[PDB]
Amino acid sequence: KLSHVEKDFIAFYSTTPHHLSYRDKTGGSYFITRLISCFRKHACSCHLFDIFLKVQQSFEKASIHSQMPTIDRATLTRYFYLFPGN
Amino acid sequence: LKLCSPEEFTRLCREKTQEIYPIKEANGRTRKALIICNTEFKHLSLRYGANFDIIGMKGLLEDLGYDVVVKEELTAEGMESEMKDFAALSEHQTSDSTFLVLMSHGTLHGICGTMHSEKTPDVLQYDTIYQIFNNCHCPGLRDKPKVIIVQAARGGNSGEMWIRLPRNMEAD
Repeated sequence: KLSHVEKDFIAFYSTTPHHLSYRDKTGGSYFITRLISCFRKHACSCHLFDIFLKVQQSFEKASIHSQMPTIDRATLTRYFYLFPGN
Repeated sequence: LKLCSPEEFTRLCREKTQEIYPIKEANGRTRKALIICNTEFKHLSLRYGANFDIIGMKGLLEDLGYDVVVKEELTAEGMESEMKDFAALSEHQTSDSTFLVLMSHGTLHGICGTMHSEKTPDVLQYDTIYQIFNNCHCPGLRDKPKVIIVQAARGGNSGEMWIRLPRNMEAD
């Protein structure tokens, strides 16, 4: 049967190309910590892209050690709802 | 993690059937997720607190219904073989999605293996990950969401500047 070669991928990097990503010895990676937090709060009602966008929104204000997580090489054709508990 | 009520699950499946990925019921479901993390390197700085990212991501993915495979301290070739091994798991046929979490030091176009250095590059290109898991080489995950989470530097430059490191903070 006929099918695409590449489809249904999405990548969420911790920062932009060419740039450093930071990590706390006492808490782990800032990006991973924010990602888990947004998932715990919003996975029950938001699809994956909106969750990622909320993570990106939490990094909008520039800090002294700024990161900007980016969505990359995304070929999702539908909304990805996780329906936690179902 | 607060759960989605069954009434909302049936509501979204009725209102937006064509617009959302189909979610398999948790009965005969075998969701698999892969975590690859490198902490100790031959030449690079030890990634203190990387264990704080493993269990948190492993606990999150488990709360989401995924069985989490954790592989640590791998070279670039080690990462590639573990990914090919994970991509061929028969459990993907009875799954609806997968998560791929990669955490290590990083380069512009790849993630570093344990042996990486300026003189001894040990890098797995992110482009190779897509080849391993695309519709050609991963039949179990065809038409199913494949989410890639990457915690790593993408270069050596700072991500901020002024327009007209701290002791507990490290760089990947």
